[PDB]
Amino acid sequence: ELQEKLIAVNRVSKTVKGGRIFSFTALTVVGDGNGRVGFGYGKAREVPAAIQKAMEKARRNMINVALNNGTLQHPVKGVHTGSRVFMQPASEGTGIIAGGAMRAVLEVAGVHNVLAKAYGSTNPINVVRATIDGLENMNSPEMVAAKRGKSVEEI
RNA sequence: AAAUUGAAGAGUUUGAUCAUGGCUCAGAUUGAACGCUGGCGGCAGGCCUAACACAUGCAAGUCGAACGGUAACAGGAAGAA
Ligand SMILES: [Mg+2]
Ligand SMILES: [Mg+2]
Ligand SMILES: [Mg+2]
Ligand SMILES: [Mg+2]
Ligand SMILES: [Mg+2]
Repeated sequence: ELQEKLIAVNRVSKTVKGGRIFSFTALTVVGDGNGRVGFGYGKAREVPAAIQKAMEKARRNMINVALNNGTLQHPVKGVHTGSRVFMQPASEGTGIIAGGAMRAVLEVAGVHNVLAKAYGSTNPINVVRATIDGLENMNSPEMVAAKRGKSVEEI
C-alpha cells in the first residue's frame, strides 16, 4: 500500500589512474498516500543497485505532514540550496498541477489538490528536499490553537 | 443558481558536482508569406509595403404641390384629314 516513485537517475563519474569510473545515482520517494513521505538517495555501480538502495533509505527517514482532506492547510514556501519552492491548497477537482519532482512527492504524500511551482534551480535532489521540508513545517489548525492556547472557532 | 473558484518544466559549461548565468525547446496567438498537397460547406478576414501615381465607369441628388415654362414623348382638341 506504500506508494514509491522513481524521480531521477543520473550518471556521475570518479577519476583514477586507469581512467574514469562510472557509477549511478537514484532519487526516490515513498509515501503512504495519507500524510507520510520519505525521500531516499542511493549510489551504486549499476542502476538497479542504486534504485534499490534509495527505496531502502526512503522507507525510513520518513516524516509526517498535517494534511487537510487531501489538500494543504495554507500556502507554504520551501527552500534548500538552489531551490525555492512554493505550494498552494487548491479547491477540489484540480488535482496536482506541478513539476515532475514535486508531483511525485505530493502524489505519494496524499496531497490530492495543489498548485505548485519551483523557482531557481530545478535540481531534483534539492527540489524534493525543499518540498518535504515545506510540508513538514506546515502547521495545522489544531497546533496553532494549541500554541496560542485557545480552542476558538479557529478550532 | 452561476458569472478571474488559478500557477508544471526540459536540453546545453564539468571527468563528475553544486551554484551562478545566458542560449535553446514544449504552449497559446497571427490581417501572414513560401514549399508540398488540396473535396464540399457555414461564418469571418483580405495592400501590414509607396499619405506612390492613377486610364475608364460608377460613388449626390431630388421637388412641376415655389417659378416663368416647353424640347423631348404621351395623349387629348376647334380644325387640318
Ligand atoms: Mg537558475
Ligand atoms: Mg563533457
Ligand atoms: Mg499549387
Ligand atoms: Mg465572405
Ligand atoms: Mg483598396
